[PDB]
Amino acid sequence: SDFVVIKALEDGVNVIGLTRGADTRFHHSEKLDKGEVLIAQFTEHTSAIKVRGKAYIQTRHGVIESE
Amino acid sequence: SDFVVIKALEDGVNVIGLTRGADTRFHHSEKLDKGEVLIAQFTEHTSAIKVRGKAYIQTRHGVIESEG
Amino acid sequence: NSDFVVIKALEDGVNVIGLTRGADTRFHHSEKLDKGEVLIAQFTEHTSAIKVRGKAYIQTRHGVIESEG
Amino acid sequence: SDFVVIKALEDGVNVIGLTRGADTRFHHSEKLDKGEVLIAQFTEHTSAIKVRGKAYIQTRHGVIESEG
Amino acid sequence: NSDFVVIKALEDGVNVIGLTRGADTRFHHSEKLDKGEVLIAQFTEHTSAIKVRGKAYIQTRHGVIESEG
Amino acid sequence: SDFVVIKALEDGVNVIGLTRGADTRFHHSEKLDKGEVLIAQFTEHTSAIKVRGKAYIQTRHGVIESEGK
Amino acid sequence: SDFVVIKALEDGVNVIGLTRGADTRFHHSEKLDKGEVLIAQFTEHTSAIKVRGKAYIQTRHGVIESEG
Amino acid sequence: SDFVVIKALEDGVNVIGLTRGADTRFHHSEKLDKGEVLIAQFTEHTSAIKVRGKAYIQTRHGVIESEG
Amino acid sequence: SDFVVIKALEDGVNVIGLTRGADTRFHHSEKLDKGEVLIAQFTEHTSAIKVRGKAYIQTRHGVIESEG
Amino acid sequence: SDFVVIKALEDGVNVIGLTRGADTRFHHSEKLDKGEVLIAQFTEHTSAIKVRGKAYIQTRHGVIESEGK
Amino acid sequence: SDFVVIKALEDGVNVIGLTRGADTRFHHSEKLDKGEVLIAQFTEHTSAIKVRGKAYIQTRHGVIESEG
Ligand SMILES: N[C@@H](Cc1c[nH]c2ccccc12)C(=O)O
Ligand SMILES: N[C@@H](Cc1c[nH]c2ccccc12)C(=O)O
Ligand SMILES: N[C@@H](Cc1c[nH]c2ccccc12)C(=O)O
Ligand SMILES: N[C@@H](Cc1c[nH]c2ccccc12)C(=O)O
Ligand SMILES: N[C@@H](Cc1c[nH]c2ccccc12)C(=O)O
Ligand SMILES: N[C@@H](Cc1c[nH]c2ccccc12)C(=O)O
Ligand SMILES: N[C@@H](Cc1c[nH]c2ccccc12)C(=O)O
Ligand SMILES: N[C@@H](Cc1c[nH]c2ccccc12)C(=O)O
Ligand SMILES: N[C@@H](Cc1c[nH]c2ccccc12)C(=O)O
Ligand SMILES: N[C@@H](Cc1c[nH]c2ccccc12)C(=O)O
Ligand SMILES: N[C@@H](Cc1c[nH]c2ccccc12)C(=O)O
Repeated sequence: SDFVVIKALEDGVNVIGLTRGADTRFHHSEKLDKGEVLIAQFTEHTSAIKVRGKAYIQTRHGVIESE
Repeated sequence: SDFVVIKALEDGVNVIGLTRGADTRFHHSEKLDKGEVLIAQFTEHTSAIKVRGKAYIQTRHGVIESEG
Repeated sequence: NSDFVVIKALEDGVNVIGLTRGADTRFHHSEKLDKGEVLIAQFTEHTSAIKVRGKAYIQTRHGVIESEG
Repeated sequence: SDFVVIKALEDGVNVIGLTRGADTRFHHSEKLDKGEVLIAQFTEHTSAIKVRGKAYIQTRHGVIESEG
Repeated sequence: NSDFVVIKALEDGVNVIGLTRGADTRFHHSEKLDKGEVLIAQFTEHTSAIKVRGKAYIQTRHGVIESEG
Repeated sequence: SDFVVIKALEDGVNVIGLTRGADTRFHHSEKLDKGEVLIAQFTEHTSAIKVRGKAYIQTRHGVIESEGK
Repeated sequence: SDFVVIKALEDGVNVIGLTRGADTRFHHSEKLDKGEVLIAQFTEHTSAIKVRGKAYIQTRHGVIESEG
Repeated sequence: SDFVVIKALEDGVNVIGLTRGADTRFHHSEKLDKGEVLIAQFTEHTSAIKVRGKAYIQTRHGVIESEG
Repeated sequence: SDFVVIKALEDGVNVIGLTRGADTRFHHSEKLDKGEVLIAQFTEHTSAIKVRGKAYIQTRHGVIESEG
Repeated sequence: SDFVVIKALEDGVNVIGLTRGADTRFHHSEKLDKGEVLIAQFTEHTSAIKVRGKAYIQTRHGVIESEGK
Repeated sequence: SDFVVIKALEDGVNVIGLTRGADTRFHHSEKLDKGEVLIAQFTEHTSAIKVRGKAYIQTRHGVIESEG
């Protein structure tokens, strides 16, 4: 199953997981401080991922940056 | 399953999931504020995704941009 | 796990039309896009062909093609 | 499962689906007007596709053009 | 999910002949193409070999080849 | 499943299927005259293919030529 | 299943496994000292990994560096 | 499933199929005259193939040439 | 499964397997003397591998070096 | 399943298949003379292959050459 | 399933299988003299392979050389 790499470029970045299934809501928000990296898969419980805050992101489709 | 990356280039962008199945309707709209990124899969419940508003989108077939 | 098509409307009133899978072929849904909206649409248990009408920039795994209104 | 892209270069381009199975005949003809695009899969019901008329065609093996 | 061949007729009366899969081998269908028409034909449960007669431009996963009439 | 493309470069080329299994024998010989093309799979019944006669051959390993008699 | 390579560039780097499932929490934190390498899979129990401290990281998507 | 192409560069090239299983011996020998081509798979009954005589051979790992 | 290559660049390099499962602990420590090479899979019992000591390592993701 | 290509570069080359399982021993030694090519798979019964004698070898990882005593 | 190629560069090189399973111990040591080549899979019984002595090694990750 595929994954996303997120590197926080500032304190307070949120990596938020969205529920798989008929309904869509946030079930977890992981806080990243500056320089921390999270590598996060899609899973049985998480079919969409939202990033809030400034971070460097890598996926299979290349690099993108949130602000 | 494939996924799409959507980065909102202005406030109020909507990423809209359309129902899988014989019926087609919107089941969810995720609102993105400028500079937020959403990485969203195709799923048992979502077989088409629509984006409204200004955004930079990546998929397996490359970059495309939506404009508001 | 199926393939998908990206459609970006280059004018108002673009229609992305889904054709039914199976022995019966007909249109079952027509999605209206206005200028600059994007639809990323899979082939599905219900949709085995997709017709685009109106001016649009389309990406498939075979590359770019453009429809003209 | 594979698909063919068909872009009509004139009115009345006919995309013809041939039946899968021991018998071969057409079971559907989808006409396209100039500039419309049809992205059609091979399926449980369609194992060969014929294009009549002027059309620009993409498949996994590259581009080909039909002449009407 | 089988492979498919692309056949473009370069003259009228090209024949794309499907041969039967299985222990026995015979022609089960000849699809006749006129000049400029394109047939995209899979290998299937019933067709394990395809013969082209007449002048045609052909694409398969191993490249381009041309039949001559 | 893999296939081979055979284009006859003279009359009377044979494309010969050998039986799959513990027994090996020819079960079919498809005659090609000049300019005809056969695109033939490996199958539940054919696990080896012999070409006799002058032909241009494509497989997934590239181009090979058989030389006639 | 995919894996991530982490080389500690300073002492006390923490590679933290997050639980797979409805619940998300840290179930393990592996401490690496300077110059140690950990190569770590996604698994039945671990569906996200977090690195804290200065490290050089390789994944399928290329190289990235965490900072302390 | 993999296959080899064998082109005979002289008369009487011998393509030898070795039996798959705990035992090894040849179960079939197909002779090729000069210029003939055999395209042969690995199968339930053949798990090694030997070529005797001058032949031009292609496999997934490139070209090799047997000499008589 | 994926495997890692580890070449000891000094004596007493440790290639340590961490248990797969809810619990994470060392189950095995393989000591390599200078110049020895260990080629080691991920497996039913081992879902993370830690290298301590100076070594040259190859993974699908490319080269990395652990240092003493 | 993977296979290795072995071309003998002198008489008397041996390609030795080692048994798959907890037990490791030689179950078969195929003797090759100069110029002959063996294309051998890994199998239910053979999980390692040893080559003794001068030979030119191809595998998915590239060319390697065995040298005889 | 993958394999590794080992060419011995001097006499008495040892290619050592380590047991798959909860337990890790040797199980078999194949001695290669100079110039001999062994091509060995990962298997139900072997999940790690050690090379001791001077040898040229190829894996899917490239060339590496052990030193005695
Ligand atoms: N609960 C939704 C979440 C989702 C995934 N991808 C989306 C795309 C758009 C909107 C919502 C979603 C689902 O599993 O289908
Ligand atoms: N409910 C439709 C939604 C859909 C997916 N792709 C489409 C293409 C065109 C029109 C509708 C669609 C389906 O699951 O098949
Ligand atoms: N209902 C038809 C639709 C179709 C798909 N590809 C086509 C090509 C030509 C004509 C019809 C089709 C099918 O599922 O087979
Ligand atoms: N009914 C035929 C259609 C077909 C597919 N490919 C062909 C090639 C030649 C002739 C007919 C065909 C089949 O399913 O096999
Ligand atoms: N009925 C034969 C047709 C065939 C396929 N490939 C061939 C190659 C040679 C001769 C015959 C064939 C089969 O299914 O096997
Ligand atoms: N009956 C043999 C035919 C064959 C395939 N590949 C071969 C290679 C050599 C000799 C015979 C063969 C089989 O199916 O195994
Ligand atoms: N017992 C843990 C080991 C592990 C794998 N990857 C990790 C990443 C971080 C922390 C622990 C791990 C598991 O199988 O999941
Ligand atoms: N327990 C969560 C952990 C997780 C994986 N990826 C995520 C992305 C965002 C938030 C949480 C996660 C899950 O398996 O789904
Ligand atoms: N009967 C043997 C034939 C064989 C395949 N590859 C080999 C390599 C070496 C020696 C014999 C073999 C087997 O199926 O395993
Ligand atoms: N019987 C052993 C053969 C073997 C394969 N790979 C090896 C590597 C080293 C030593 C022995 C082996 C096994 O199947 O596992
Ligand atoms: N018996 C161990 C062998 C092993 C494979 N990879 C390793 C890495 C480190 C330590 C031991 C191992 C296992 O099957 O898991």
